[PDB]
Amino acid sequence: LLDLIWLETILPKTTSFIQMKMSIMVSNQKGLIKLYFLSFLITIMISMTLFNYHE
Amino acid sequence: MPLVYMNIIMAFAIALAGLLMYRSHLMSSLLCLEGMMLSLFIMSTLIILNTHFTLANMMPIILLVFAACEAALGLSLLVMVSNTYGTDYVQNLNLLQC
Amino acid sequence: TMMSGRPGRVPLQFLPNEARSLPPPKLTDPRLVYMGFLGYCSGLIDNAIRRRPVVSAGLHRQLLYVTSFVFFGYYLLKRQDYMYALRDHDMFAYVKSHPEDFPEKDKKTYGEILEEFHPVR
Amino acid sequence: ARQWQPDVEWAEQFGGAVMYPTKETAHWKPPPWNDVDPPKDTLV
Amino acid sequence: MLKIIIPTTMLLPMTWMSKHNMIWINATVHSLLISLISLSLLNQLGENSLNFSLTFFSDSLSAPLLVLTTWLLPLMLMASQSHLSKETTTRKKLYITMLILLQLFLIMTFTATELILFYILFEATLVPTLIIITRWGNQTERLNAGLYFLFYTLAGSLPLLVALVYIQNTTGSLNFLIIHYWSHPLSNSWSNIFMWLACIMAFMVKMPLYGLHLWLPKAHVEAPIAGSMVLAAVLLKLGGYGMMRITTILNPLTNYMAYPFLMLSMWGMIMTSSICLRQTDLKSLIAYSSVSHMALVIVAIMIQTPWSFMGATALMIAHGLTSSMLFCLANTNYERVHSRTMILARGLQTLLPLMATWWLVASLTNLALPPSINLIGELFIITASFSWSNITIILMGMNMMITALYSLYMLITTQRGKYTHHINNIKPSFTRENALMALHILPLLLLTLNPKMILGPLY
Amino acid sequence: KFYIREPPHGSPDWLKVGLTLGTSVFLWIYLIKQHKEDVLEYKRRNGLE
Amino acid sequence: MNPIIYTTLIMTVMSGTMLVMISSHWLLIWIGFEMNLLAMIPVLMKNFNPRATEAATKYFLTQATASMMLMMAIIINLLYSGQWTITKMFNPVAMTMMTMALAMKLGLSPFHFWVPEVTQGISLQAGLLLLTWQKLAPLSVLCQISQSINPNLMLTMAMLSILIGGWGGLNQTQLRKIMAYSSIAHMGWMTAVLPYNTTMTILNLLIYITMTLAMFMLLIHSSATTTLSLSHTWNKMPVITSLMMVTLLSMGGLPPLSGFMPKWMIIQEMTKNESIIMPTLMAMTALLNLYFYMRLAYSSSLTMFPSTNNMKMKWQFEHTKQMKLLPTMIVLSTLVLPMTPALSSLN
Amino acid sequence: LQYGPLAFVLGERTTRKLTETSKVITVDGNICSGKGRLAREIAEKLGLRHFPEAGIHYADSTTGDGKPLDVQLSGNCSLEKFYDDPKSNDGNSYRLQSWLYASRLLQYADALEHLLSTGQGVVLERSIYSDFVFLEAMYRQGFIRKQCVEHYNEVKKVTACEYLPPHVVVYVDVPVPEIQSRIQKKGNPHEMKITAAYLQDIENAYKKTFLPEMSEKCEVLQYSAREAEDAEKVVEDIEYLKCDKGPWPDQDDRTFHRLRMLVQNKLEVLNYTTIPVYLPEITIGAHQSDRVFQKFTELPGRKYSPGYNEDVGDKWIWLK
Amino acid sequence: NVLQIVRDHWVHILVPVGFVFGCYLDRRSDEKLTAFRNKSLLFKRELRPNEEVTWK
Ligand SMILES: CCCCCCCCCCCCCCCCCC(=O)OC[C@H](COP(=O)([O-])OCC(O)COP(=O)([O-])OC[C@@H](COC(=O)CCCCCCCCCCCCCCCCC)OC(=O)CCCCCCCCCCCCCCCCC)OC(=O)CCCCCCCCCCCCCCCCC
Ligand SMILES: CCCCCCCCCCCCCCCCC[C@@H](O)O[C@H](CO[C@H](O)CCCCCCCCCCCCCCC)COP(=O)(O)OCC[N+](C)(C)C
Ligand SMILES: CCCCCCCC/C=C\CCCCCCCC(=O)O[C@H](COC(=O)CCCCCCC/C=C/CCCCCCCC)COP(=O)(O)OCCN
Ligand SMILES: Nc1ncnc2c1ncn2[C@@H]1O[C@H](COP(=O)(O)OP(=O)(O)O)[C@@H](O)[C@H]1O
Repeated sequence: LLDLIWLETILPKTTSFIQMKMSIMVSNQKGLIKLYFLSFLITIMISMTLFNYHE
Repeated sequence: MPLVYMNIIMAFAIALAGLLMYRSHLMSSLLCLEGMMLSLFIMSTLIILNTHFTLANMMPIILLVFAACEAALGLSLLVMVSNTYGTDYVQNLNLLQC
Repeated sequence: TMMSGRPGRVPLQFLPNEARSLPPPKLTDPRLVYMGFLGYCSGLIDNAIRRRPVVSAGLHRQLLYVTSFVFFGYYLLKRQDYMYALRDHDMFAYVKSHPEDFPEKDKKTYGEILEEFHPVR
Repeated sequence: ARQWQPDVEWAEQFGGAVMYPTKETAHWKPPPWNDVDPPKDTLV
Repeated sequence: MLKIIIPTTMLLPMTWMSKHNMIWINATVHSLLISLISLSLLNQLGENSLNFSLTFFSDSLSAPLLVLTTWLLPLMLMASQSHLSKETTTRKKLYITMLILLQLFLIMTFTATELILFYILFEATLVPTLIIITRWGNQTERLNAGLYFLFYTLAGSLPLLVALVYIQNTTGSLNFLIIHYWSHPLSNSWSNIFMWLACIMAFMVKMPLYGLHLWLPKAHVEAPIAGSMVLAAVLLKLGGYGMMRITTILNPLTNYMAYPFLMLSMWGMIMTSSICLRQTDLKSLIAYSSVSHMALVIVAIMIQTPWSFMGATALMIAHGLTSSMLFCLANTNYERVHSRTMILARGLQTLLPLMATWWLVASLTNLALPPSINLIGELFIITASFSWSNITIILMGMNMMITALYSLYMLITTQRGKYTHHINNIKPSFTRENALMALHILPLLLLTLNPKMILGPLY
Repeated sequence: KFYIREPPHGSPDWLKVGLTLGTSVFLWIYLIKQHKEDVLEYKRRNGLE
Repeated sequence: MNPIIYTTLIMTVMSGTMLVMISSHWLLIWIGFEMNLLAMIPVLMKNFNPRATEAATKYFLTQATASMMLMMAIIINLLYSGQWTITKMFNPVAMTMMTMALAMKLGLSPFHFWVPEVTQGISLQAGLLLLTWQKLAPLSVLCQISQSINPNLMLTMAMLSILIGGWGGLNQTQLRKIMAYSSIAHMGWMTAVLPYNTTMTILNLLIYITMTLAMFMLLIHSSATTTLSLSHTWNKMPVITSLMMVTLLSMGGLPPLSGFMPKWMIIQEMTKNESIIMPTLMAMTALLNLYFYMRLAYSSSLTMFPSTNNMKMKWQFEHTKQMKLLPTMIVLSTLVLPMTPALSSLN
Repeated sequence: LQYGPLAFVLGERTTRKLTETSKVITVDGNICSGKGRLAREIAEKLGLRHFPEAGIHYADSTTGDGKPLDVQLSGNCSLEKFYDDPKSNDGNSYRLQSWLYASRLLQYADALEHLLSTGQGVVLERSIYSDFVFLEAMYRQGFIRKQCVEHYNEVKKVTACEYLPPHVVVYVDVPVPEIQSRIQKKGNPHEMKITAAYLQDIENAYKKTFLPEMSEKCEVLQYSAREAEDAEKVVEDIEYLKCDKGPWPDQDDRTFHRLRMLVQNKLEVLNYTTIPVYLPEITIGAHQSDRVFQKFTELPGRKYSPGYNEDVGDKWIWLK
Repeated sequence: NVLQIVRDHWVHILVPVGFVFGCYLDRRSDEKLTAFRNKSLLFKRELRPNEEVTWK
């Protein structure tokens, strides 16, 4: 219950699961320039609205 | 700043957005790039003429020159894309993924 | 960057004349020995990659490797020593030039400094 | 008796386009051995 | 102290320049000679440490560990030349190169006078061990084990580096002598609490702690024999040495901050001792015994009293030797039977009497039989804990009983009873294995003759 | 033997061998002379001897 | 492509980046960027295939957009001060536009999307040039204007780059995409220390360039672009596999290998001025890069994958064209840690 | 100076060495025909270099010394076992087919390199473009599975597309019963086990796929058994041809430079033969691969580079 | 028979010469830390009428 199940569940297995989920989410792009160029536009707007507004 | 400068800046922003939207074609995005270049040229020459920067007057012309290169470059690539697919649609450029 | 802009700095000298007042590193400097060892390792790897007897394939090639590494290392060490000496000189000059920002504090002895005691129990 | 070494079944995990295959990426094909896609039958 | 470091860097090329059938002889002979030379650091001043140069210094805590490592290398070479007989010359030389590099890194780790250099070498020890485990293992799990053995370390040790450089930006130096002489108390604040955690967690996971011990069974089971020897004998003591060196600045925050770690160490020592009873494998039992002993050492270091420090040093040395001997004894049976199950080969006393004697002596030294140094360290730690709190003895007492139980359990399962009736390939013990057992066991008794050499600087 | 021409012949390419050996010797003597000049210049500037 | 045309295009690329790195005029820097892009586009298309064509198209579109915003930033900075010299650039809006343009030129997150795809499309020789040489000019421009860089934006983009590279590299089996994600993570690492000290940026650039060069020339030596294709070279050139494993260990950042020197130094440089959380986050994230390097090493040399029969014929032939600088790059990529203080010669 | 980009930059070009007598000639015929003697006679009369048919140990004759290596180290397959037991469960048939295709690819690369570097023509006895007839014969007779032919098709598609087809293809047409009679009269105990269906499938694949495909790119000169002895007639027909339809007149100096850089450096030629496709017939385990590689390394002249082997009498090693 | 034995066992002196070089290196390192020789407040002592250094 402790070694083979829960101590594995908390530190190593949760880390592996979270990293796998993040890797799947990040590296799943269809390769269409339209979508991530729209993302570029959103990034430009956010940077120009959220960073240099206060100086 | 006078209204002319802000109108030119708004034109540049509109052209940049139009380039970043990528509706269906590729010639439209090249036209958006050329429009951005035209807006930059107009802004630069207005600024140069207003402050009487004499030596800076050849700066816009050099701009235009490289604009042509960019346009030529884009057109060349477009031709190849067409020869690969028979259509300049951006949907076909999806062989490589992330 | 702090030392990129400095008065009286020739752009691409890599070894200003002012650096000639410092003692040159000895030819038996341990860093030079490590550079020669790096050259020898590079020669051995070159022999291994080309599928040649690693230890004794080419003696002239290994000698050239060691010589080139030592030759570059000498001047690299000279420049590094010059840069560190210049940093020390500038720091001392600035400390002397601004005595108010680096005052000489009092020198108390442990007989009058009260430090609170933490028992271990 | 001897040290275990990878076999075909162990090797085939690194054969797909990506690791960790989900349903969406299950239809992704690996690139051709030479990076030359077959010509398309574009009727012009 | 370059008279010890340089001969190892000369062991490297002579190993790479030896004949195809003479590598083992040269390596063993010259490693034994180097250990004999390193035996000269036991002459330690009672006032302060031996400061050879600006980079290397030796204390009463460093010398026994150095001697243990230099003595370890020949034993690993002797144990490794059985399953590597079918290997090619280049791969044998590579294996010996890994062992030599590991010893060199350990030697330079145990004597570095600067904390950043100590960290650099204490992390450089990771590469050869990982290569050995993941290249010369036997089962398919070794790769996974290696991954664990890497990340469980690095995730605990990457913050420490930051803390270290932060200290160098605040105090101005990281030299151990300056750190000890100019040490100042740490106030009670969240910043200091996280500094304490960063400085402690790396050595905690290198012991390991009860909650962070999951990598140890994998690493010690799927590794080859020499990897298990070096992991269980010296590589575990790096965390204890680091904690004993780093706790000087952590005061007085340690007294408040040590409660969760002390509780974890005690309860996990009990839990791992109980786990050792219901084990179907043979190497996992020794791994969990190592975990329990290291938890006791953690308690000793945490309570931070001179008697606790002496007991911690003695227990570290004794556990290293005993665990090495136990791993070798298990490896002999594994080579005979080609399986790790404990109940597979039974009644080996009627077939291998001398190996039965070696098993009995190792099991006796494992359960802290007097007057062996194992009991000396254990009893010093127990007395220090009793002074810390009178209830602790209960837990300690419990552990002792459980310890003896599982030890004798193993000694009864593999040696006594009747043979399995169908294993007919148990050849008589070679001279090499008996010599390895004797070279493991005799130093323990010779040290219990003169214990002051392994009691650390607090003596 | 080898049925092919073996571009690395039974004798080394003496041109390249001579070039490499001469380069090594030239670099070594240049380093010696440079070190001698540097130590002399340092002694003269600091006025030691 | 004719060899004369190829070498003159390479020389034009180098001339463009030289013009960027030696010019004090903003217009000349922009001209150098334009020349670099114009002469770099055909280099990617040296081997003609649809994948190369679309990679070149994506690269051209990204670089053209970045140049457009860079020129707009220059024009705005001129508008608010009649100065052309590459200098402080006080204006916040122009500085933000220049930062975003240079980030997109470099490949920093969230402008990273083009990096893995283009590297995949182009050949290894072409790829090596793209990942190594095409970073000097934007980094130089960033270094010159580093004192005006808003720390929040630059640090956010660097942290995003590190995280995205670490996460993306975990999934790829193709070697070129792995290299691209590693490049993204390394760009984030160097960009992080830029507002504090550009000497550490230059040192990290040099070490990353050396490591990437050694990696790519080793990949070219054993002509494999996938994990499975790389799993065969142990049966042909084991020394290449061993050197490749050592280089991967160095790139992972493990001490005492050379790859540990930049990170360590960067962390130290960020601790001198009360930045504690961020270096810790960077180290714990670079653990992911180390993980996928370790997976590649497991597949490559530390184990023995099954081979094919025809490989026997490959046993009878030698590698004809031999790279001269590979051993030096390997040695500088691994055994150069003890010469850390020599970084003082970089300022 | 070894040919390369620099040698192409100044001076050496390829089109200035072609003397209208390059004429890559491929002679094709069914099993046990007179194609070999016809090829030798054509090479003698036209002054071209004759390339004997690529066997199992062809690659052994190009490296080190011409002496063939052991079957374990090279090939790992035999023709006699294929004839005796074509339906063996160890995958010998497809292993032999793939090895023979790779050997033919290497021979074609060698011939193209010789023609480009010298200008003297070559006469091959069978090309990679006609190697698939045996594959189809094996597949139709059930000797190999479908995955084997799929792997063969993939390898051929990724490899043979980089080269140029032969200028003229010569085919010797021999009826199946005559082939069987010649096989019986030959005397080799293993070739008497070749069934008639195998030869019929070979000739059907030839006449239905190879010749119609080659007619669109080359000139096909079909002959018979009776007219294959007077080599002067076939030489006259070859030298009175019209070579204007193939891609050979459509080659520029840059294309020839790329082809010459490709044909040499045989590692790039054989790169795509060992694709990571795991077929039980050709896949070899790690342990056997290691053992066989260690055995091959211990050969007298195979440990080091072809010029750094003191075992075979090389001297002045320490200065090379 | 010195030829074969020497060419086969020349590797058996690398460790001893390494030890000698290590001792020599320690002494060299030692010679660079003589800043307080015969200057310690605890071991300050007038010299013997023939000796010149307290320790080497
Ligand atoms: C801190 C102190 C110093 C430490 C620094 C680090 C160590 C030194 C520097 C390292 C670089 C130098 C050498 C590296 C290049 C060598 C290439 C090689 O492969 O060697 C094979 C070669 C044997 O080949 P051969 O003789 O030609 O014939 C056999 C065939 O080659 C048949 O060959 P094969 O191809 O068929 O064999 C197959 C084999 C072939 O593959 C290999 O052999 C692996 C090659 C090593 C990797 C190179 C890494 C590059 C450097 C980075 C080092 C990192 C250091 C940090 C620590 C982490 C370690 C990872 O592949 C495998 O077996 C796969 C197994 C997987 C194992 C994974 C481990 C790989 C990484 C190990 C690195 C360890 C550090 C290097 C130690 C020295 C190794 C030679 O070894 C040698 O004979 C030379 C070794 C060095 C000679 C030293 C002699 C010095 C002068 C003699 C006299 C001494 C003084 C006298 C004066 C006294 C006063 C009187
Ligand atoms: C990680 C290994 C990297 C190795 C790099 C390649 C080594 C061989 C290449 C040969 C070196 C020669 C290059 C330059 C020599 C002459 C040019 C000289 O004039 O350059 C001047 C000085 O030279 C360079 O600045 C320094 C070159 C020294 C390179 C060594 C640094 C390596 C990092 C330390 C790790 C140890 C590596 C050991 C290598 C064997 C430039 O001064 P300056 O115009 O004012 O700089 C403006 C830009 N700044 C201020 C922002 C920097
Ligand atoms: C096997 C896996 C084990 C994982 C262990 C990892 C946890 C290690 C403990 C935390 C490490 C980070 C601490 C930071 C390093 C010390 C540096 C320091 O002390 O500076 C502090 C800064 O302290 C911090 O910023 C710490 C922030 C922590 C961020 C990262 C959190 C990581 C996870 C938190 C919980 C971990 C602790 C328990 C883990 C137990 C193991 C599971 C002081 O700030 P100053 O700039 O000097 O200003 C003060 C004066 N005005
Ligand atoms: N791809 C192949 N598969 C199987 N066997 C082949 C293949 N290629 C050539 N062979 C064998 O090579 C043998 C010799 O070829 P052949 O021309 O018929 O005899 P000869 O050399 O006397 O003219 C033949 O028995 C044929 O079966």
